[PDB]
Amino acid sequence: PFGEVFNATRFASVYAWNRKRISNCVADYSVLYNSASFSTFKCYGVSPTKLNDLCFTNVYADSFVIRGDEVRQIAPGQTGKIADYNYKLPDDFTGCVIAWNSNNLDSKVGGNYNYLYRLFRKSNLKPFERDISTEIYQAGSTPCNGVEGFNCYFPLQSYGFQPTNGVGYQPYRVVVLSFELLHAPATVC
Amino acid sequence: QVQLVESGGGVVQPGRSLRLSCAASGFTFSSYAMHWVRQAPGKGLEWVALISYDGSNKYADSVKGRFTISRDNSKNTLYLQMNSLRAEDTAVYYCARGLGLRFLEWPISSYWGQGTLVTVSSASTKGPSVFPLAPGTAALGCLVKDYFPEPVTVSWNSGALTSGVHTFPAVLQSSGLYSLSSVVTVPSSSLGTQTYICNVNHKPSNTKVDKRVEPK
Amino acid sequence: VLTQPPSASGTPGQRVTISCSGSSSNIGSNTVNWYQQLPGTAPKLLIFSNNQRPSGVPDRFSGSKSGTSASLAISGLQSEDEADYYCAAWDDSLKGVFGGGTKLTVLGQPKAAPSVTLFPPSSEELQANKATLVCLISDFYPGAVTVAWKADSSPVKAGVETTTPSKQSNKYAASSYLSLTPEQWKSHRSYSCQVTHEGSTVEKTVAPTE
Repeated sequence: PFGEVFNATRFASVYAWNRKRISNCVADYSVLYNSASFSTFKCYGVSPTKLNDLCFTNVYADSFVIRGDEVRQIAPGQTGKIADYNYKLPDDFTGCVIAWNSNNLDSKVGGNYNYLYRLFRKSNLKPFERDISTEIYQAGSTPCNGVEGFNCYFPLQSYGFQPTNGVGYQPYRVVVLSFELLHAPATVC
Repeated sequence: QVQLVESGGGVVQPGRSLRLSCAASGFTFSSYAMHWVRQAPGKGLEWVALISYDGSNKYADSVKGRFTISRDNSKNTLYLQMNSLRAEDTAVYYCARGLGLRFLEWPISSYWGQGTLVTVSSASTKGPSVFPLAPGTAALGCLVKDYFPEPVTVSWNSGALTSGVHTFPAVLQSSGLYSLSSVVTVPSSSLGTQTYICNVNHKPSNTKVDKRVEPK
Repeated sequence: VLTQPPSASGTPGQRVTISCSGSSSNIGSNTVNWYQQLPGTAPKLLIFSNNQRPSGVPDRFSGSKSGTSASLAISGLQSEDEADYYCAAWDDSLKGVFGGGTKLTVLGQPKAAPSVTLFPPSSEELQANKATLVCLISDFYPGAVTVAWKADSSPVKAGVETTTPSKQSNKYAASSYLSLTPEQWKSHRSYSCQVTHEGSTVEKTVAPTE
């Protein structure tokens, strides 16, 4: 079901990223590696060849939107507000990170209010951890008492993608392919 | 202690103008988009306008040529200038904060102001007259008579008396003036010793009336 | 620009849904949001981004979205849910739209007969040469009542005015006023308001003798 994923009218916000179980389809990964409509196509712990040749119990396709200059954060061992607070790959990841520019789909004149990302967290995410919480974020020392006072904020932010933004600020659709053998990194058979 | 306190309401002759204010205090007002939303009595909320935390103003079609939204971030104040006011502009006007910082300007955040009532009519504002309603319980109260526009406040003993107090919604006479009663139910034995003062504030008239209510 | 049903209802414990229809300019391309409004009070956000809840909103509140429609589901309905619910959505015009609103009534609730208190005109109002009789009706459910005024066992509709809402008590309250001249108050031997509720009539009487 690579249609539901790559061609969806809409993608999830990065903080509330979507997960689709694939596992059981039939995937010519090599045709994806050739597109050149994909600005990005890094595989980890496996080459693009032999991407059909690895064994696993589960495969997942994760998908979301981030701005152009945040794509480099979707990779093992990265830092920043996306890898710390939104979508965290593990160091021993096996799978591929696909990305492409979606300015003509995800930007709106005036500003898109629909794509969100989390700005703050008390600690960094766990690999593949999903946080859809909206608790008030205490930035300073005085606790918030359930109210967004002086140092106390809703923890989410909007990208406001505009067609005219610079390319580092334009939206990119991202699909992470993940290969698991019993919660361990899949290898080649 | 996040406050939004808005003012400027009252009665305006049709066609003339009016300026609403909304003073914020408990937070970094400079960092948030602000909204205005109206509600006519008994009818749905109508979005009016938003202003970004700096220069990006969106307006509802129903007001687009007559209303202008303003901020003064160094005074922590939101403004709404209204022009060519029409009878259908009569509503309660709320200000309200965007859901989040900066760009999360929409949706609105459930941090709203008190609301202030704008009345567009040729009618002139009138203060109420206040009459006592003298009394195992007894009822006693105050009749709050012939005021315009809404609203009036009513307290008992400067707010020291709460049990048994029921202020009723106002009635609209054919004169166009309103009338209202506030009633308090008391044990019948108290009337010999303790005393009951109703306190009526009509801030449109800027009149405060107090009436002792005694047994016959 | 967004249409909601004007009314919904349910019994405590049921699941009630509220629908919202829109257009391509709004629901079709932007997320939908839901607000709870208690009488005359500022609304509260309870759903953003189609199905996300602000902190504090119970999970029995639930949002969904498909195409140009949106729906709000209230599981385990409680009396404190009695309110107005508004869907809201940005419009690509760069507007921002509230639907018409849906008033939700919580129906499972015991009938109660009204308490009626009738005040004569105060002597201080009579010294002002006006005269008002005041009938206060309290603690009744359901909220339909008929109020009738009698001058000397005769009905009078001349100077009467009435109301009808719910208060602190889910129980309903209303108030009725009869305007009179001082002479009319003196020249008749009694006045009554009779309050009819669920077929049963309760009446109070005042007279210038007392």
